[PDB]
Amino acid sequence: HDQEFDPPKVYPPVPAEKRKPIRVLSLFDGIATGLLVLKDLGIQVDRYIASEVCEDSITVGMVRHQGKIMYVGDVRSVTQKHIQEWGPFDLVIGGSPCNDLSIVNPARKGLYEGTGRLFFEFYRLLHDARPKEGDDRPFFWLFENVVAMGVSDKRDISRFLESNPVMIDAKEVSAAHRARYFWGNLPGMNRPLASTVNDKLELQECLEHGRIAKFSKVRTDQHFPVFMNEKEDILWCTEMERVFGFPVHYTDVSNMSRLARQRLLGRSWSVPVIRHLFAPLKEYFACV
DNA sequence: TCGGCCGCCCTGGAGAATCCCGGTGCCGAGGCCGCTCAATTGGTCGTAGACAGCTCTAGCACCGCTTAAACGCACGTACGCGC
Ligand SMILES: Nc1ncnc2c1ncn2[C@@H]1O[C@H](CSCC[C@H](N)C(=O)O)[C@@H](O)[C@H]1O
Repeated sequence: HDQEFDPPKVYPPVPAEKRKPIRVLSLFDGIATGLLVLKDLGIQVDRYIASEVCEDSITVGMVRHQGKIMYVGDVRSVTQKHIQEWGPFDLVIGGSPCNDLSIVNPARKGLYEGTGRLFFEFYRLLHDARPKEGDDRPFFWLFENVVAMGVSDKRDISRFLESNPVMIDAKEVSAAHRARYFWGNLPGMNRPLASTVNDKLELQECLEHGRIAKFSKVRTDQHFPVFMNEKEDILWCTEMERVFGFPVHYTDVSNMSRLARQRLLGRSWSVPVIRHLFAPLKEYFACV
């Protein structure tokens, strides 16, 4: 599909003597997957600012990052003054809530409802955190969304962000079936999925003991995908974290139920997919 | 992908009812006394029934035919039973 045409801006590599840690703005953070991947790659983080509403996700971040995260409330409360007073950013990330962007809803409300239009909030903060002309600072940005969108919606998003959406499927690097569009200007945006041997490709490596995988991988019949003691059992939450690439026992931070952990892990990013995406940032920024 | 209502399980605390415990009155049961009439004793007959014997009726026992009816098997559908 060639509807628009624009070259991706490739920044020159900075040497090690002018190497600086990253300043990261994370708009729709949720479960703090971005800072988790950044800490796993061994990258020094000078400032991480997450604008999260949901208190369970804020609790996930406060437990798993120990007060490193600077919290904002709603993204509508962020102005241009808040962007220009919190220093210039080096990495902007986010994925808008796809309640009305997904075409799996028969009665979907579209891009221009209060769940979808938050994307434009992103664009506004994309417009504020972007450096002006004449500044050769390497500025990188990343937007995530689902594959189940309309043609006009994806076309308008691609025109607004001015980048080619690469499609990445979790089955090439992890044990999940979800294809996601990624807008951004990272180097090697469409390079193939370098599967890490430490990543759990099959489903059975993500299971616990005493459980047999019925399928080869899981999706995002009135049965259950795991047999347990010759009985079909629901897929566990820690096993869901191992499928989604998270560390073991990650989203157990408060007194939330099983349904809350499902709602948090469903909306979260895939750790291996991000690790692939954030990989070339290591040569552009600080290392630890 | 979303949270707005909606039935389930558990548990907690009001809440009416009931059990338990004394406190006081009350009236009917236990006990004592006269007496009176029926229980008892002694004695006498009369006959109802215990007992021996004889009889003779039918009740049990056995066998042989004879079919009348019970037992078993398949089957199907109509009512029992659950929802
Ligand atoms: N107006 C808003 N501003 C900021 N966050 C919001 C928001 N509305 C919803 N959110 C939260 O932000 C998250 C966006 S949903 C997708 C999250 C993202 N893909 C991830 O990496 O986890 C949701 O968990 C939602 O609870």
